[PDB]
Amino acid sequence: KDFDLIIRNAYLSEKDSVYDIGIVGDRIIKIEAKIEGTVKDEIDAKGNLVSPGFVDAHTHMDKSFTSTGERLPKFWSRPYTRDAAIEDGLKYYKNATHEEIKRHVIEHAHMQVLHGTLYTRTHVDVDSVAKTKAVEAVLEAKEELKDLIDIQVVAFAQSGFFVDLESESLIRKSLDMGCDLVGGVDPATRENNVEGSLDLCFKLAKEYDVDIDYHIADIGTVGVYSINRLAQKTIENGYKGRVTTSHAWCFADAPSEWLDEAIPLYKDSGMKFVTCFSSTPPTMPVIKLLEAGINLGCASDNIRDFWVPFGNGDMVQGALIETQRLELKTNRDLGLIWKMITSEGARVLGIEKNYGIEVGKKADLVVLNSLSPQWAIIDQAKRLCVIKNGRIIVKDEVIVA
Amino acid sequence: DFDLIIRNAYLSEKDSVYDIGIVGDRIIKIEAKIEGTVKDEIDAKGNLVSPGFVDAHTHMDKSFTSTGERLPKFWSRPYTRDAAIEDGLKYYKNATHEEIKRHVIEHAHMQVLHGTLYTRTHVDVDSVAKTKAVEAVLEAKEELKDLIDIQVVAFAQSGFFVDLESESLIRKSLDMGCDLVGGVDPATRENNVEGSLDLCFKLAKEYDVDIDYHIADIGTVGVYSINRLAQKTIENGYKGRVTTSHAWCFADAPSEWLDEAIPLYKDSGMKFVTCFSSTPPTMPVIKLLEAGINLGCASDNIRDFWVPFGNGDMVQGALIETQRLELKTNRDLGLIWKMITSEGARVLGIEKNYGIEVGKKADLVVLNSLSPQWAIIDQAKRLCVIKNGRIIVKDEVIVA
Ligand SMILES: [Cl-]
Ligand SMILES: [Cl-]
Ligand SMILES: [Zn+2]
Ligand SMILES: [Zn+2]
Repeated sequence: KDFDLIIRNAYLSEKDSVYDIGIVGDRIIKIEAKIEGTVKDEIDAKGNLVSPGFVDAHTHMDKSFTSTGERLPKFWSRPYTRDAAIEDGLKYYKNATHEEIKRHVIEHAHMQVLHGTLYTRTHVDVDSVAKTKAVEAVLEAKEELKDLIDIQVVAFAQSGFFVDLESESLIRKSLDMGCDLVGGVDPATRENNVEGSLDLCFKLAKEYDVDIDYHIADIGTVGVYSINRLAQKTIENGYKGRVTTSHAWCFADAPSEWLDEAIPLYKDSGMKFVTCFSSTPPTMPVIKLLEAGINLGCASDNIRDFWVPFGNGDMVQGALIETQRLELKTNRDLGLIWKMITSEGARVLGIEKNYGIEVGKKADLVVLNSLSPQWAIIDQAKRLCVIKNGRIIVKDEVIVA
Repeated sequence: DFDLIIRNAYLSEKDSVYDIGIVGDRIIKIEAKIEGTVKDEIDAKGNLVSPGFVDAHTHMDKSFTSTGERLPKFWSRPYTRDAAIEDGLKYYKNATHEEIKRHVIEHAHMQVLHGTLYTRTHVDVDSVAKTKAVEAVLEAKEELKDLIDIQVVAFAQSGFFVDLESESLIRKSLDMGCDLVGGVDPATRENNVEGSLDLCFKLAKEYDVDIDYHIADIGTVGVYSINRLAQKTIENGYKGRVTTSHAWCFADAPSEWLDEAIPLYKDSGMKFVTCFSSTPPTMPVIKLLEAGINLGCASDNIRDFWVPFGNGDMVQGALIETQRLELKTNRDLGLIWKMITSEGARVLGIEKNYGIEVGKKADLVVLNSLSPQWAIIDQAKRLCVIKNGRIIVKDEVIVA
């Protein structure tokens, strides 16, 4: 048969028209208004949007769903602070077993693929209590999940390199076990040492030739200062394009001139950013960042744990959440958010060359029940079909892999 | 014996699981186990059963006018009140009775699918819509009465002192049977705060109806406008009969302005509605509720030239509010749940017949989640909706 799979009547946003999509193995082979030829399996999109797989650029699969199990969410009789949530992890990771972490990771993944997410980058706690236990469970589950979702794994020193002094050796080990990236947390208010926390991160990154994804959630000028130091060291170390800053809440409350002055530094350093829809500050200058050409992806962050009680692993729900946080309504703006959950996330992850609905690219696709990006955000219809490596893995809200 | 029993229903106010027995349109028995079987039963399977959600502010008449193309119509340009007013005037020129009616019913069906059984809609009354939109809404309201209770506000969307035909058209609308009267922005729309408000109260007293005013003006001008409204509420003997919609101004006005006004609002019995399509992120929602202010919640417009969004789903709206307002604790999520239920009931005036208690209306929603908190978080679809003791929704289908 000429194609292994054809998608019929697929509206493609980037072309603003309806096409048949022909697939062989794990690749898109043909995109034509009508495809002639024999074919093994077919899906009719019926004039609706077909999209590349959504990118969830920042998750914590390892400690997800730990809030579940009772009538009320566990942990949430008290308000969120970073330091208190760090203490809850340490206590949780004391008795947590390999298999239950694994189970949580797989559950998290299944929930994501059900919503059309086919690429994620997760961080995993590495500290003196979790040790490499959580890393091992994640890497193992990642192996089992490879026909459903691509996972990048950040060795994440959640307690601080200069607070928990066992962090440096545990991370080295985690990187040797095969984690893809390295990152720490809040150089200023967590580490109390900006130059040293950052220099150490770059040293470890260069030793194992891995990219970097840093949690910088500190607000105000202290946050912008921290990100500036990071971007400057990015250049000094020859790591242009290899560094991501997660959160960057500080862009919301720091004076706007601080960001205006830093933008050229961010472009020069190839600095990439991820805003999580469970925390994007309402005054975050998201539109402004994108119009200035900054690479800004989007993400669930934590899901149903002791940091964040929320989460459905659904980036289309997350897109709606961002329109509301940021008070957007125009079709153009809703389109920029759609880019955030797709092609911007691809760039953050480094996979842009194989990403998109174009001849030659990976047959990783989502058939939606809505007419357009805008309409999908608005109506929140469930996914009709999910396709990974040219194979149907989701149909009718069931994982059929 | 019972016309209907709901089995294994978790009830939040009691924090326990119960069977619920219903006869006609009333709840008759709430017991841990109800002895005997009946023809019509629903098993909630340990999940939350809730009173019907209240969507305290909608515009059913002009809903879904954005639909019909690949991209939402109207939204190639940004929102301003005045521009959206002009779009309505143009839309209402050629709009027919039946098309408005169709939109109203569609809106209602969408709402009941999500467990909303009570709504208050505003309907445009001005020199182009005239009473055409009122007539279509009232008619559809009559057809929908087995699905959802509707209150209808005669709403002078263009301004009493801007469109001078408004006063007579509203009087007519009220005589046709609209339940409430309201205007818009006494300051930046009417350019006359004392007169726009005094006229609204005159019309209200002529027809003995309650009031629901759109005050979206920001800052001190908004708070000042609401203060004048609350003060006239007292002067006119209308304590408890006045609702202020939006009140965005509580978000940006200095906090001391609100602190000083709160006793006035309590004295006047002022009621408020925040719409989840616009609640400002710094709106002091929690603070209002802890001070004992009655604050309901609402979709506002749905897929029109004011708001492109909307699914008429208050549980989705509750999630939206947690994100706008940055709430996470179980207590705070519980206050939002109150906003979409019992607070809305109070705004609408129906609290005596509202709740899952013996004696109250058998208007209920069987959810697929364990608790208010878990429902907000997981957004599971509704299992069953019951209105006047009859099943009207099952497995996402309207079965009435
Ligand atoms: Cl330093
Ligand atoms: Cl005045
Ligand atoms: Zn994180
Ligand atoms: Zn309104």
